[PDB]
Amino acid sequence: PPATQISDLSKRKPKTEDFLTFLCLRGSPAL
Amino acid sequence: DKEAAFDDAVEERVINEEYKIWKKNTPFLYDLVMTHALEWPSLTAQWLPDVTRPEGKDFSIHRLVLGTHTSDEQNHLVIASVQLPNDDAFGSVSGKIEIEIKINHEGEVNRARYMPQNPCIIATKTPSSDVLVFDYTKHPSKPDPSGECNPDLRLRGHQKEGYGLSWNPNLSGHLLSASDDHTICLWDISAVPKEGKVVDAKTIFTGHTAVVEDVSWHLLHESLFGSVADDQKLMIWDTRSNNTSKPSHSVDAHTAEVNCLSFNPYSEFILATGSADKTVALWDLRNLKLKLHSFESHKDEIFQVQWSPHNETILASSGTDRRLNVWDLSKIGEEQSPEDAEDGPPELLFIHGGHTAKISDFSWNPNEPWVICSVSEDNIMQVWQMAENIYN
Amino acid sequence: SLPRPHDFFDAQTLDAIRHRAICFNLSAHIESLGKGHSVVFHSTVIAKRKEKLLLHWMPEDILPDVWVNESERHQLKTKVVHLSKLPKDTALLLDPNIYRTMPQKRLKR
Amino acid sequence: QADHELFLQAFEKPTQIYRFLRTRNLIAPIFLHRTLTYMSHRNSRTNIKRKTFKVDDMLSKVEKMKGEQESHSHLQLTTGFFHVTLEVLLVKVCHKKRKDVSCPIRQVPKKQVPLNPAVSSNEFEHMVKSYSLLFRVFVAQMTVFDKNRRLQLLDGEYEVAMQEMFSQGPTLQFTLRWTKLRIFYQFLYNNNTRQQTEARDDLHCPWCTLNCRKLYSLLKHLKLCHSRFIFNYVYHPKGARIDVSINECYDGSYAGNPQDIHRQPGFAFSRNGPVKRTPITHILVCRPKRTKASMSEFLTYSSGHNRLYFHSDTCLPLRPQEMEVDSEDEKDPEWLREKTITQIEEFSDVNEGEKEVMKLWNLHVMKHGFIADNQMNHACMLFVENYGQKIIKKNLCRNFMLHLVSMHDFNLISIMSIDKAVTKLREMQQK
Repeated sequence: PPATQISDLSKRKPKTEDFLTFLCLRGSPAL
Repeated sequence: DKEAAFDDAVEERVINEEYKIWKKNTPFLYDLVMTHALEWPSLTAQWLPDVTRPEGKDFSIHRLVLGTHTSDEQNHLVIASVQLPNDDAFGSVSGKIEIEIKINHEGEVNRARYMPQNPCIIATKTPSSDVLVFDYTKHPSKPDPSGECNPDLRLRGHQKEGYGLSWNPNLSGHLLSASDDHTICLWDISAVPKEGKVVDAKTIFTGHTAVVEDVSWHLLHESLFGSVADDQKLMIWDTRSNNTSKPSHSVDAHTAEVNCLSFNPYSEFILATGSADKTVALWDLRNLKLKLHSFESHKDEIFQVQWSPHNETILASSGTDRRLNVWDLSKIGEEQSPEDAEDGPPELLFIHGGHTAKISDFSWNPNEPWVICSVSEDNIMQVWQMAENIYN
Repeated sequence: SLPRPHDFFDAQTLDAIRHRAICFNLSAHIESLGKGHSVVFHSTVIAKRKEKLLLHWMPEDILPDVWVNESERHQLKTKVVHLSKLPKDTALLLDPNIYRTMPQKRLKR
Repeated sequence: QADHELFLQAFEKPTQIYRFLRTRNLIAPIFLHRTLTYMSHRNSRTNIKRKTFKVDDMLSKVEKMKGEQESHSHLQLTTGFFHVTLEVLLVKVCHKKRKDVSCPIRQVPKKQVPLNPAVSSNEFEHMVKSYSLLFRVFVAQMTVFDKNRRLQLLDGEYEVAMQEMFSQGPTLQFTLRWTKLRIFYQFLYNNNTRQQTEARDDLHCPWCTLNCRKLYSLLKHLKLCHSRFIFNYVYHPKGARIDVSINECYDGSYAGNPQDIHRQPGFAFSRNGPVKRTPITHILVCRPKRTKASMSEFLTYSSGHNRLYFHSDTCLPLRPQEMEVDSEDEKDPEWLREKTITQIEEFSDVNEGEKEVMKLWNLHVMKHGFIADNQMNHACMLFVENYGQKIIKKNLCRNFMLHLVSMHDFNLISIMSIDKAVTKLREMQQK
């Protein structure tokens, strides 16, 4: 389960306080 | 406000992106899609009935009566020729939307409704209080670099600018116009003395308190015609009523300002009225009070509604929303899949989104089944045909 | 190669869109709780109908307040509604650029 | 590293644009996706357009009017507030006309409520969209009818809470009554930084959140609608692997009037009034084949001016009004005339009047561009038709005669031509 495309997009367009944390707050950059 | 300007800029960027996306999907949405950028924006469009089919050629030639909207230059009454691919196959045939005639016109043309019993005579609505009934055959092909030449007819019965222009089909001539002076004036024309300089109003109608946005004749009876105004009251006037103030019917028919109106070519009772309430509502002349299904998918004013002449259950609407929506009246109330419900109402059949500005006017070509010419304020004229798969 | 066509969006419009998206994701939870296609509104009891309860949802001026019983209120304290089914009259308030009449101006018709 | 940041930004720009477009299109669609041929999975309903529309009135009358059910039907109001006289006003919000920006509200109305211990008329009747009641003590607003005229404000005990400027805050109590297919996305930038994902909802557009029930439909939707990327299907042993990269070309510049692409801020994209533009004709769809759907697919014409032109001299945008004339390239550029004058006047072995007549002749020749010997004859006459007054004022008539003699000695012109030119010069002095 290498993340999800919708989750990656939501980690792409917002990258601020309203980032929903979760796996996006985890090691999303650099795989 | 500065916020309004920023929102307008963002909306311009979004409109450009949406147009690019639509043009990417144009092959999969239309069978014919021809976009022409007119030199001057046009506020009117009406295909001429005459069609020429050259033998041995893969196309056909139709005539479009376009107006002109110049900032300060000399306005014209353009008549152009459009080449359509006919039935099979064109790749490159040089000029396809070239003009044919150009008659000088004082002020921008608001309407270009040709006389049906004689397509030679074409009327026009000027920003002034007088309407001019041109004759493009009589006038020179090239424009004379002078003032607005004698239009062979100049009817003056209004007090301010107008937008409605209806030609009686059942009676030759009989150009009825409704203006912002809350008056719908009717000019007999036709059987009038020659040497046309001024034509007084045969009868003037004052029954709409607000500015009458548009007016149309009944397509079967010569003594009936509907008028719609900004007071949210669509009235069906009956001539020879011994009274020019009280309409035969005075249905409110809407809440906001009601702009356009068009009778059904086939049915003798069905008429549609688009309004500023973002609603195009069908109507039946059999019972005025009751309202039929109200097509509701626009996000702005509905400036023009025109029934298809090749179908009795097809109607198209357009306006400030910059979208041209085609409605199938026989599809009203059909059960839809959740995806179909998400896309839109079952009544709605097609949404044309190739315009980056308000559609000034649109019209169907009588000589072709499902092709529409729509002109926007962006000085863009588009002759487009909906894809065959949409309507079987 | 072919020249770069100078993308029209640029950065200012992109910055405004990013701000609007951040506000939308913080308000309606479209990305997280809306499954990417819905607005997750949270209701709040305002009045009690002792004859139901009137509830107003967190994004104001989007959906009208409705009367729900106490069990119904507990069941539907939070409502998720798809953007397609949003009321067309007030759906435009979710973003300034959801639909803006480009020629506001004047004159015209 | 900075490579990942660059990749994130380069993918975030189109991703943000398409996410905003997704949040916008579901309420304001560019087109019906059910009308797209590649999206034929939707619109799950055939064409039964064979029934006349003249019976719609009867059908609607039987369905609605014949089986009409009363939606509803004075109002009775009364308990106490919690935390003082309060005002109860009936607000009627009117329909949004074109003139009005927002929906107008007319407030048609006091009672001495206890400091934290009414019979209404038939004002309802439809210019007003809905009827609402506003209470101010400390404010509270409640609607009595919905959009469909739904009967709100139920009769009975009502503890309508109030917002400062039931609930824990200041609340008011009142009595109301009457009277499988796993899809993998491998984002690639510069072929060195890759992010491999997998769609949470299979056969769903990651950007548009659109339900493309078929893999071919989804791939075509990605390639068409989200054109800012390039989607190279590569297939997967389990499902489908759709590699995604940023579309390098993506010609997505301004598509409107080319003039606006260079106007000063405050006038670009003004849309305030009509603007002239050069005519152009485009054909996008003429007669498409409409071939059968197949995955093998994943292995224009314009007439007229279709750009913005610029002046060769100033490199400034060329307006459509300045197009039909002003070719801006003429025989004698001003710099050439100035250089000729300077070169003539820069000679050492020449008289002042000789230099003046030489410069006048050169300027005249450049202005008229004689290339033929015989025309030279008439050229001399043209000289006295344009430079005769200037030569006379300069008092270089003798030098002009000397130049004519030299030119005749160089062939072209003639003795008769010399006499005619001199006589024409004399007539100028007598005048």
